[PDB]
Amino acid sequence: DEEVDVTSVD
Amino acid sequence: KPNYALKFTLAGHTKAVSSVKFSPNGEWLASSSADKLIKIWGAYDGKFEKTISGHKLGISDVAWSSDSNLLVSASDDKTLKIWDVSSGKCLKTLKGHSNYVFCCNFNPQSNLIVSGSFDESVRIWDVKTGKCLKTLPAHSDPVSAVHFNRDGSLIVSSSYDGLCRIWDTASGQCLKTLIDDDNPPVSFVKFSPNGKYILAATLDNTLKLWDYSKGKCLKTYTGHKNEKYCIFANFSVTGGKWIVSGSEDNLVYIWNLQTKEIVQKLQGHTDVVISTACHPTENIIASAALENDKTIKLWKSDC
Amino acid sequence: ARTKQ
Repeated sequence: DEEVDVTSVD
Repeated sequence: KPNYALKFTLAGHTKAVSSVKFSPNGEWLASSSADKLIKIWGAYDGKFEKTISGHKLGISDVAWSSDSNLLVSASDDKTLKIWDVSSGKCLKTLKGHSNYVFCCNFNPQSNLIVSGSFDESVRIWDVKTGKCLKTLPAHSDPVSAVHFNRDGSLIVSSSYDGLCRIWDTASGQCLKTLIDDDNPPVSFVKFSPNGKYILAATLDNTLKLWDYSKGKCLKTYTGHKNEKYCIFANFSVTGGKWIVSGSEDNLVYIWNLQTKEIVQKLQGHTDVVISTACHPTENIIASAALENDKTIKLWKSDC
Repeated sequence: ARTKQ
């Protein structure tokens, strides 16, 4: 359900 | 979709393989076995490198330092050992747990090591001295995994007791307990590369992605078989973004991180696929199996 | 061990 960034540290 | 395809099979261990991990520089693969042994392999060619002896009983886990120079391993011999990789020296032997050591890991700084054991506890050790710094009374059943986050500030732990707990490394204080609806034994746990999330394997054939702050389960990944063994899992992020994980039906499963559907199923092994690992920079996956198979496989992808 | 059960 909706995107999820597991790489970016912001 | 990824296109992972078999490039190498690595024979060597004479008993079930327990865990593989890519060195941080992406030169080596490290493996541990029920055969009391660790073996090093070239990450790209599968060319065997060396063997590392010392534990008195089998090994359940191994883990690289940040500079790819040292290794730590967790053995049924109630201990952990630290190893200079190129010399093959046993630098320290960490005594402390009162039963099998099952999992282990370096903090990014790599001055620390965290471990987990059947004695239901989590210990934090000093690399330089082999001394047990803290002893968290973490769980009420054996501990299946332990992992630092991006900056070593947090440790995550899991257990057959149903729980995933987050700990403050400095104080040893439990900052969070993760409760689902049913709480099946928790067989693996790991942070996302950025630390914001948590990936957790559970003996009901389910994997879940948790947001660590809000403490809520976001994604769910299924389709595989996992009811008996503690199978490693991964975030693949070198190419597209996937979830990789061994399986008790002898296959390597791959999920689309977002939509959560199986985007590939690798075939090859002949017994439970107990461990997987994703190369630091290249789209390479390493896999390993139990007593009846005992080989390690490397698959590569363009995506 | 992790490989027994």
